Order: sequence, then structure tokens, then C-alpha cells
Amino acid sequence: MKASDAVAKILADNNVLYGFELIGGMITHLVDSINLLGKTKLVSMHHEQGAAFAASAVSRVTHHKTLGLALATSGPGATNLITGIADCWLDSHPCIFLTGQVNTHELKGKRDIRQQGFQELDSVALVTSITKYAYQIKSADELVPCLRKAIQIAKEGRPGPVLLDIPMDIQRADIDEALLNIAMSDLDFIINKLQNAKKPLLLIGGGAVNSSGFQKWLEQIELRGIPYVASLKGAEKIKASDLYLGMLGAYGTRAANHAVQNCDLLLVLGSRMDVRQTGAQPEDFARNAEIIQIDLQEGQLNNRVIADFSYQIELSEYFSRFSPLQIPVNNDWSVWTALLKEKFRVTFIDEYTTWNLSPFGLFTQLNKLTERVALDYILDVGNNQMWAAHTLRLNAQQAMHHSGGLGSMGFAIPAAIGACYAGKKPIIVITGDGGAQLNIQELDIIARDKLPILTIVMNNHSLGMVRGFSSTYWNGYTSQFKKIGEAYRVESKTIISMQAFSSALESFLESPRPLLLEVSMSDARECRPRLEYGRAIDQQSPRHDG
Amino acid sequence: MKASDAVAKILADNNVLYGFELIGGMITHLVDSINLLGKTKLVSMHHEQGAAFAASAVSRVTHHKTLGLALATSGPGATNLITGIADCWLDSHPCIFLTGQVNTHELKGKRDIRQQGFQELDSVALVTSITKYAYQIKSADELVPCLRKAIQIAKEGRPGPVLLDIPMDIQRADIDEALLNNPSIAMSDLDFIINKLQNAKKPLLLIGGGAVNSSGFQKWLEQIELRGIPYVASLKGAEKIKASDLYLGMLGAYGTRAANHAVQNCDLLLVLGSRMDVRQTGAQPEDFARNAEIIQIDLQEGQLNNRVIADFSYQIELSEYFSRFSPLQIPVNNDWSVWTALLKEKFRVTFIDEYTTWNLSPFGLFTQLNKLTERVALDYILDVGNNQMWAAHTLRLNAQQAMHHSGGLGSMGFAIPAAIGACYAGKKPIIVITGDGGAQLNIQELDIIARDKLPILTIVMNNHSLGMVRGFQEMYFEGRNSSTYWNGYTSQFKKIGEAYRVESKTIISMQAFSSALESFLESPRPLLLEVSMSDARECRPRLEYGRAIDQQSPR
Ligand SMILES: Cc1cc2nc3c(=O)[nH]c(=O)nc-3n(C[C@H](O)[C@H](O)[C@H](O)COP(=O)(O)OP(=O)(O)OC[C@H]3O[C@@H](n4cnc5c(N)ncnc54)[C@H](O)[C@@H]3O)c2cc1C
Ligand SMILES: Cc1cc2nc3c(=O)[nH]c(=O)nc-3n(C[C@H](O)[C@H](O)[C@H](O)COP(=O)(O)OP(=O)(O)OC[C@H]3O[C@@H](n4cnc5c(N)ncnc54)[C@H](O)[C@@H]3O)c2cc1C
Ligand SMILES: Cc1ncc(C[n+]2csc(CCOP(=O)(O)OP(=O)(O)O)c2C)c(N)n1
Ligand SMILES: Cc1ncc(C[n+]2csc(CCOP(=O)(O)OP(=O)(O)O)c2C)c(N)n1
Ligand SMILES: [Mg+2]
Ligand SMILES: [Mg+2]
Repeated sequence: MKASDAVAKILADNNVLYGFELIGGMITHLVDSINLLGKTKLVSMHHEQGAAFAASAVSRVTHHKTLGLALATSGPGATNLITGIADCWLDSHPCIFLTGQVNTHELKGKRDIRQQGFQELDSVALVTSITKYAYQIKSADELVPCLRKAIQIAKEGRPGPVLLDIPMDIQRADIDEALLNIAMSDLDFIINKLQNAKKPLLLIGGGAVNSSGFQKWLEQIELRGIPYVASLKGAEKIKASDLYLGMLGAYGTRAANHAVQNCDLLLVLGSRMDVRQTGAQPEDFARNAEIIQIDLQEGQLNNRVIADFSYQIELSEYFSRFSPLQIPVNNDWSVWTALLKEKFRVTFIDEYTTWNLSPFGLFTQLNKLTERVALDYILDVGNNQMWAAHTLRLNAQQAMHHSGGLGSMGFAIPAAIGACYAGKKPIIVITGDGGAQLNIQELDIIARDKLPILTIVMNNHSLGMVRGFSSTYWNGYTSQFKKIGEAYRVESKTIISMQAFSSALESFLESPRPLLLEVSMSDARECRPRLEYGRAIDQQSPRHDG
Repeated sequence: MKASDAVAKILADNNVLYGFELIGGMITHLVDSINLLGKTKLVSMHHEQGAAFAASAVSRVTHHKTLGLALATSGPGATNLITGIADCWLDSHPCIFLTGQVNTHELKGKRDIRQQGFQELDSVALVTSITKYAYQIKSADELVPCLRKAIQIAKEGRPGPVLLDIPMDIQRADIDEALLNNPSIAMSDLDFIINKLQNAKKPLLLIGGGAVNSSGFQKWLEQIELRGIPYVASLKGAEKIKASDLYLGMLGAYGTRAANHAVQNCDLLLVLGSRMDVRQTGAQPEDFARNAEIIQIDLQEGQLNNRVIADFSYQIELSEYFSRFSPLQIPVNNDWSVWTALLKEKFRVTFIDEYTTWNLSPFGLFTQLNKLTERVALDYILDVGNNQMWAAHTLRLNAQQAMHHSGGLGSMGFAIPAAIGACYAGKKPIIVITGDGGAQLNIQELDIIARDKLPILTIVMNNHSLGMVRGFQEMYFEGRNSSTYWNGYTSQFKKIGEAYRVESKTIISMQAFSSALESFLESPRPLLLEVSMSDARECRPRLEYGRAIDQQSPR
């Protein structure tokens, strides 16, 4: 069997079901074999960076059940993937990257030249620091096992991206078809700490939410009445609930941060407790609590926040080994969770009442109007992203998606293409004016493929998050996003008022379809709450619930 | 002195005079220090990839006399630079890259974690394989000497890109100001080469990328012309060579039929800084210049005795060669006039429109560019695809004109942002030619052209296809072109230009093209032309591979 046909077969048999590409000579055999088999849907995009973001959104939107694929040619194709690869690496989402390479006999090998073949570039050397596995196939007999290995590595433990570099001659070669075809005492210790806490709280992180069994385990936590907060990456997958206080940290809800600083036991499930979660005083994190941290990765234990008790456990195993129903029922906790609900009621409010359009009002309207609609949100990077992270309260079949660790602007629009294809559901993008520019060209794909993606551009005529902290502001100069959308054949609307916003959103939900909204937000250049001056996480600005 | 202020001073004192950035928290101190000194002009762009291509165009448009700078924040800023870095690496153009990093005490170091600080990413590890020098500053006392070293390394020998990664705390540190202020050539080899030239009946030069940006090249070429010796060039050499009766054009797969004829009939080929890669020689390097003895001069031992094994190979840096060897010391051979007349005639009869049955001939479009811009100082920037090779073949540069290609890397999306750098540093109008595919990648930088009122004409040759690959798929996959052709579906480039506030025009005919060019040349200003070219999906001549370079198709 032809090697490229074997690659197509292996991808489809291992749940790599959606791929994204910009073509080049060195991947024609792969693309052709994939399209012919027709089990993996391959979508053409205008920039391999866009392809990489779309591919990453496949595992994101399917909660790691299905993997994405990005294909690129050697040289500039491979170098164009890199931002996306790095996002998958820093947020631990699985994704497959295949680069086509020049013929093995055209490689420079060890010769002291910068390149030998046309458009030759070693992609492995570029991505070794940001992948779980990166290898260039040397002989056609390595291809099948190495691809199977790479896919297994992407998915396993702490997930992430993998890359195989495949010389064109190997793609065309024949392969052999026949050869193709925890301590119970630790668990108990944690239970006992939970049982005896007067004010327990979970911190749900990125390591928890995409691990098998998570939502069923959380249902049992709710049955026991234990409240919780989440990191940005945990928050992506958590439905709104009275026991869920929202995201913690610098931009987190005042209520979530209050809970963290007043709990007597904090159980941290797969969170790095990085500077965005803790602020500049990790010593002060959960100051009234004993902290338990569970993580698969020893290096992420005893790091910034030194937990009182640290356990190296993979979380899907933890969830199958520990039912929260084994925690004795405790009615002391009702007073605590009532206290937190009331804190949320009184502090989860509009802090932008003197702005022309409040971000809190916009996101409150999204929460309300989409209550019975299965859709996901994709966020870009900037103040706009944090407006969303704070205020989005996800309804039953809704997730939101962020570039958290890397924080790459330009993620959202192309990611929405992948999310829509793999999630088979409408998508709402929120992006800022700066971030919208980077992969604006992929609006063409949204139009071409008639995808039900609503793109909301929150235009504050500034690179807002850095402007607050010459190179971020141009005296009100801005691009015409409504006109850019229309130029790309996407129905577009200028949104000046809450009525216009609400009407446009209703229209989209009634008849999902390519739509772009340019929201005029010149006075909206900060987040409230926010954390300043090295302060504790329960001292967000504006001061005192400000 | 504040470290970032020192960095600003050092850049300006070493001819790093134009920079391009997308801001981030970890480069605010560097950007502020640069703007406050005001000797290096820093221009904001929408994508660090665009910034990188723009920065690269600074040395390109100034023939390596002035260097460009791209600044980016750690993490996605740095990863967005990479395509531009790789272009500078494979085409050997000098350029400085500075990335701002998290505070030294927030780095992950050797801890087994993927990151520690917010947006922390090791940029050095990403670019070590595609730079001459890449280093992360560890102590503020290293910054000044390392930056000076990096700039030196970028410029020297075979040029290229360098990167320094600078932690924010180091940018804010004090440095000591007072301290801030504080093989051989053989004559016998030169003579041997002179003797080979003087006794050749049919001499030819191959002028490569290593020659044309080396100091003294144009004055040396003037003397070659005085002696009446003809020459061809690689794509990278062709960037900088003025049209002349002795210059037969670019050689190779897409080169002129006349240039390829000259190479295969000369009796001595003197190769000056060319790799003689597959695009120059085709698939039979053993047949390259079959009637000639070949002399190759290169700085890099690894690029000698490589694909084409020269009869005589010399490791010499070309600026030294050009000073050590005046072509005036070659005696004229009396057979040369017959040979150069033969080649001029070959050029006359073969440098011809091969697309007479197309609605718009690329050859006609580029010959109109040659004619209409005859007395105008401007540069061309090309993207990647059939459109790029139409330009490489047919452009005949007038006196103060150059063209610029992504040759080794061949990165689509180069042209539009490169034009921004070229325009700023070259202080001259720029004409971009890009295909419909290539135009998309960094389309967002049209906004910068409009914002800054730059005299850049963007010509989109829209054949509704990813043409150069579409042909590959026709010939080898039985017409299965779903990833290069979408049944005529296309973007509206005229409307996209207008949306970005760039005056735009649809161009259907040669008259419209000519009128629009005349308008641009009369009043240079942001302008976009969408040229409708649905039937234009191949290059002629081309090499259908395996064949010798003098049997291009169509035959
Ligand atoms: C502009 C901006 C502002 C931000 N503001 C905030 C903010 O205010 N608050 C906030 O929370 N974030 C914020 N972020 C996001 C932040 O940078 C981090 O991306 C995020 O907080 C990390 O979440 P995490 O540690 O839960 O998940 P990850 O980064 O995914 O870390 C996962 C952790 O769990 C472990 N793990 C993974 N899989 C498993 C498994 N199977 N079993 C066991 N352990 C596992 C890993 O080893 C690691 O320790 C911001 C980002 C940006 C760009
Ligand atoms: C779509 C496409 C089609 C192409 N078609 C063609 C084609 O038809 N014909 C063609 O010619 N190219 C073609 N190219 C370009 C090709 O890929 C190479 O980029 C090009 O041929 C390299 O030219 P070069 O070797 O002269 O320059 P470089 O790649 O820059 O190599 C420079 C050489 O000179 C040496 N050198 C550098 N500086 C010095 C110095 N100071 N002193 C001494 N030696 C020095 C280097 O060591 C090296 O060997 C194409 C590219 C693309 C993207
Ligand atoms: C590729 C990249 N370069 C730079 C940054 C740094 N940065 C963080 S937020 C931000 C501003 C984003 O502005 P915009 O998209 O308009 O959003 P706003 O903050 O205004 O809502 C920038 C430049 C980034 N995250 N990604
Ligand atoms: C970034 C990048 N990805 C992929 C390729 C491979 N490739 C070479 S030419 C080409 C098609 C170019 O299409 P277009 O820009 O429309 O030019 P045309 O050949 O049709 O004139 C592609 C995809 C490339 N060179 N650069
Ligand atoms: Mg903004
Ligand atoms: Mg095209």
C-alpha cells in the first residue's frame, strides 16, 4: 500500500477526523490520500497559522475526544504553523501536525550549507522545544509505527502537540499492509480533610476539565454542596451554577477571589497556580486555608504555591478512584455556600455603568439570550478576552475557548472554523480590533463554507490591555471591520447601542449564518475588576467592590 | 544609563535605522527608549510576521548598507517572527530581531514545567537553527557586548539574521555608560582565473546572490561590461542587475531561454556567489554548462563542490575578490564580439510573448512595467507563485530599480509587508506584485499602507487559483485540484483594498492597466489593482523536470 494511503488510514482509525491545510508540493500526496479515503474532513485555509489554530480547536471543542490535524509544506508552511503548535503546547491540547519535506536524497544532511533542496527547512529543529514528540521519518518502514506512537503521545497524560516531518519520497513509497494490520491512604487523607473543613473550596484547573469523568465527578461535588472556582482553563468547561463562583485571579470575579482567600481548605485539581491565578504574592494564596494540590507533573507541584499536601495523580484516575459521595454529608457547609452565593449576588454586577456600552451588559445579554442554545464562544487576547472570561456564565451545552498560556492574538477567528467543523454547532467569536487583524483573511473561509460563526469585534480603537499599562493608540484611527466583513462576503453590521446588539444577536440565534458585528467601544479600555500594585487577589481595583 | 536606552543608542550607532513592531508588555521599555532617542524609526504593524518581513526589506532595499529591526514580545510575538527570520536566513540578508522576555526570576529555567511566567517561551530554542547568532541575556553586563557582537555577526561574511532575547528586568537595569563608550587569497589563483577568462572564446558570468550586495559589485560589473563579457544571474543575483545587452536575464527552470542558451554554450563559466541549486541547474547538474570549464567562487566551503562540481573552486569573499581583481586587467579577446552579438540576437528572438492566446499576457504586463517606469526610481516586491516567476523572467530593471524575492524559503505573504519596509528605508515608491493566494496571508498590512500614506502600488494578479501547485496537481494527480481551485470562487481584492481605505481598481484590459500605472507614477500613493487573470495558470518558459536547462517547455 502507498505510504500516504497508510497515513490516511491511520489518522482516521485514531480519531483524527478534521484537518486544515494550505497546500504545497510536498504535501500533495498526503492531501490526496486523505481526501480519497474521505474519513478525515480536510479544509483549505489561507494561512498555515490559521490552519494550525483551526486544527487546535478540534480537540478543544470536543473536550479531547477527537483530534485535529494541520498539514503544511516544508519551509514557510512549517514556520507558519508555529504559533498554533506553541498554543497547543502551553494549554496542553492534543493536535497532530504533519509537514511534508523534500526528498530524502535532497536533504542537506550534515553538509555546511543553509539548505540543499528547494524550500528545505528542518521543521523538527524548529518545534522540538514546543512539542511532546517531533521526528523526521528516515525510512518508509518507520512511518506507520512512528505515526501511531505520535498520536498516542499527543493524547496521553498531559496532552499536547506532536509533529512528523515526512519526506516526499517516503510519502510515495510502499509500506507492508500485513504489518500495518495511587495510595488508598492518600485518597482517604484527602477525604478526611474535606470532611472536617468548615469552608471547603475547589480550584478546578485545566488538567481536570478535559479528563474523562470530570462532569460526572463534579455532579457529585454539587450533591455534597461543595463550592468551587476555576482558572481560565478550567472555566472554559464549567456550566453556571450557584456553587460555581467563576474564574479566580487577576481578572477573576470578586466573589471567586473572596472564596479563595476565606476558605479553610482549598483542593486544587490540575492548576499551575501561575501568576495570573495568584497575583504577585503566591505566599498569600488561600491565606486561611490548608492547600492540597493534585497534578500529574511533579514539576508543577511545589512550584509557585507550595501546597500543604501534594499528590502526583493523573486526574481521570483520581475521578474513577474517588467518588465525592464518599465524603460524609455535612450541613455546616450550607452557611458557607449561602455566604458565597450572597457575595456573588452583590459583587457580580456592572462596574462600567458610566461607559456608553458596558462589557458586563454585553456579556450578560449573551448569557441571557443564548440560555437555550448549544454554542461555543472563542475568545481572542486583550481586555475583550478578560471581559468575557469574567462575565460569561455558560449554559448547559456551551463552552468557551482561550489561548491561556501563550495568549496569542489572532487565535479566535481561525479557531472558530475548527470549532464549528468539529463541534457541529454555532460559534460566537469575540475579538478586539487589534486581534481581529492578524488572521482577518480567514473570514473568507467562513463565507466560502457558509459557517454559522458570529464574529463580534469589540472595537475600542486601541491595543487596550497594553495601552492601559504611541504603539497602542493612533488618535482614534481604526480599520472599518464592518466593511472588511462585507468585502469578504460576510453579512456585517455596525453596532452602536445595546438595542442594536440585542437585535443582531437575536437574528443570529434565529438563523445562524456568517455574521460580523463591529461594536463601537472607544471608551472601553480597561477591565474591572483587575489586580494592581502587587496586591492580594481579594484586593482588586477599583477598590472595595468599586 | 538605563539598559533599554543603551540598546537604542547601540542600534542607531550601527546603522539599524528602521524597526517594525507589534507591541507587548515585555517590549515597552525597548520601544519607549527607541522612540525617545528618535534615530531609529519604529513603525507599528498588525502582525509580527509582517513586522519581520518589513524589517528584512530594510537591508534588501539598501543593498545591505542599512539594517532593519523587528521587535516582539515573548511567546506569540516571537513565534510570529519565525517565517521572516527563516527568509533572512535562507536568502542571507542581515536583520536584527529583539524579543522581550519575562523577568529573569520568572523564567522556568530547568524546571520540568512547560512555562513559568505569563507568556514565557524560549525564543532562542525556536530560532537557533535559522540564525547566525541567538542568545538570551543572563546579566545586564552582557547586553552591550552581546548586542554589538550580534549586529557584527549579522552583517559579516555571508549575512543573516540574529536574535537577542532580553528579560524585562535586564531592560530596566543600569549599565556602565563609560564602558559603552570605551583562508588567504593566492595571487596565483587570481592570475589563473584571469588567464582562463582571457583565453576563453565564449566567456560567461553567473552572478549570484553572494555577489550583488557585496561592496564594490556595481563598479566591478561596469568594468566587465567595458571588456564586453556577457552574464546571466540567479534569481537572487537578478534582483540587483540593470537591464543591458550583455545581461541575458535569469537562468534556470523559469529563466530566459537566452540565459539558459548562454550557459549551455559558453566555454568558460565564472560563478560568483551562487549555490547552483536545483532551480538554477534543473535535475541534471552533471549537464550544467556542458561545453564549459566552470570556476566557482564562494565564501563557504560547503557551497563549493556541492551539486555542481566546478573544474576550479576558490574560497574567496566576494567584496575582497572585487577589489583584488579589476576586470580591466583582462586582455580583450577578439572572438568575444561575435559571441556577445550571437547572444544579443538569441535574446532578441526568444525574449518574446509566449502567451499570445491568453486574455492578458504576463509578458505584456511586465514589458509595460519596464517601459512605463523607465525614468522612475522604484523597486518591485514579488510574492510566491506563477506570478513571481512571470516577474522574475520578464522584469528588465531600469537604472535605480531593484526587485526583491523570497528565493530560498519562497514564503507566500512576503510581498505586501516587505513593501512597507522597502518603502520606509528606500524612500522611494514600491510596486508589489502578488497572487491571489499570497495576497491573503498578510492582507491586514494594507491598513498600514493606508494609515502611513505610503506610495505603494499593490498589483494582485488574480487567476482564481493557487496556480503553481494547481499545475502540479493537473499533471501528476489527474486533475484532482480541490486544494488549489474552488470552481472560480475568489475574494474581492478591489473591495478588500477599499475596506482598508486604499484606492482600488479592477483591471480587465491592457489599457486599464496602463492607465492605472500612469496614474500611480504621476502621483505615487496607496493604490491596489486587481488584475483579472483566470486563464493565466502557468509559466512559459518552464522546465519539465529531468530535462536540461536549454530544453524548456513549451518546446
Ligand atoms: C490576557 C490574559 C489574562 C489572563 N488572566 C487570567 C486570570 O485572571 N485568571 C486565570 O485563571 N487565568 C488567566 N489567564 C490564563 C493563564 O495565563 C493560564 O493560561 C491559566 O490560568 C492556567 O490554567 P491552569 O493552570 O488551570 O491550566 P493549564 O495551564 O492547562 O495547567 C494544567 C495543569 O494541570 C496539570 N495536568 C494536566 N493534565 C492533567 C491530568 N490529566 N492529570 C493531572 N494533572 C494534569 C498540568 O501538569 C498543569 O500543572 C490569562 C491569560 C491571558 C492571555
Ligand atoms: C517559485 C520559485 C521559483 C524559482 N525559480 C528559480 C529559477 O528559475 N532560477 C533561479 O535562479 N532561482 C529560482 N528560484 C530561487 C532559488 O530557489 C534560489 O533562491 C536561488 O537560485 C539562489 O540564488 P543564489 O545561489 O545566487 O543566492 P543565495 O541563495 O543567496 O546563495 C548565495 C551563495 O553565495 C555565497 N555567498 C554569500 N555571500 C558571499 C560573499 N560575500 N562572498 C562570497 N560568497 C558569498 C553563499 O555561500 C552561497 O553559496 C526560485 C524560487 C522560487 C520561490
Ligand atoms: C501575537 C501577539 N502579539 C502581541 C500580544 C500582546 N498583547 C496582549 S493584549 C494586546 C492588545 C490587544 O488589543 P485588542 O485586540 O484590540 O484588544 P483590547 O485589549 O483592546 O480589547 C497585545 C498587543 C499578543 N498577546 N499576541
Ligand atoms: C506560506 C506558503 N505556503 C505554501 C506555499 C506553497 N506554494 C507555492 S506557490 C503556491 C500557490 C501560489 O498561489 P498564488 O499566490 O495565487 O499565485 P499563482 O501561482 O496562482 O500566481 C503555494 C501554495 C508557499 N510557497 N508558501
Ligand atoms: Mg482594542
Ligand atoms: Mg493565483
